[PDB]
Amino acid sequence: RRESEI
Amino acid sequence: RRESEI
Amino acid sequence: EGEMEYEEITLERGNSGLGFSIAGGTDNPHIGDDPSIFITKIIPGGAAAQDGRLRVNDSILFVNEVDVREVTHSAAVEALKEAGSIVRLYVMRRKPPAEKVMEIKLIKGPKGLGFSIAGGVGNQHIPGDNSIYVTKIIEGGAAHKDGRLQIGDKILAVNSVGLEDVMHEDAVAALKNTYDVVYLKVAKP
Ligand SMILES: N[C@@H](CCC(=O)N[C@@H](CS)C(=O)NCC(=O)O)C(=O)O
Repeated sequence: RRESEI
Repeated sequence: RRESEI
Repeated sequence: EGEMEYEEITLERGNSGLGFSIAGGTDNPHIGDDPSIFITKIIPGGAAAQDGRLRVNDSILFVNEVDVREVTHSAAVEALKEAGSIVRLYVMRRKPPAEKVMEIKLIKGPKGLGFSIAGGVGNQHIPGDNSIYVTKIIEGGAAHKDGRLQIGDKILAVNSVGLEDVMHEDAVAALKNTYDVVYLKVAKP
């Protein structure tokens, strides 16, 4: 799992 | 609850 | 929504088995006196999760040629264990409530759109689901100010680019390869 900033 | 790994 | 649907799902057994857990049976009925075998969990990275069709709360009706509609818990386990490397399941589920598809226009602030995403192929946010999910909205950022986007929203598309079954890195690239005004297609529960 990943989490990215937009 | 009874739970089994499949 | 709420109605029964029936589905054939064939799974290939991996090293860790089929990649799901079951409850139920004639001797362990969960929910009233319903003896059905139910899926209680989809194992992250397992065969059922990669396949993506099997869902928590699905009832297994048949395993290959074996009728498991009214069997003991142990009989179901045995039938699944003995089913070979290619397992043909016939399942039943109640259709989930429909999602609202929504279009959202956001103007970037100095720190972008002001939300975080998770999910993608190989980084499933929910086991069995390859969708891109909103996991965080930045207080005071563009998404917050607009007020429409929420945690748990699924991002379906950015401008003209679909985000169906894409890798996480491609989802990020698509969301960053944008001008200052961005159009999002979103699925709300
Ligand atoms: N549509 C076919 C197949 C549906 C199916 O595979 N599900 C049930 C029949 S209601 C079954 O017995 N499956 C066991 C199997 O895979 O042979 C039919 O009319 O039976």
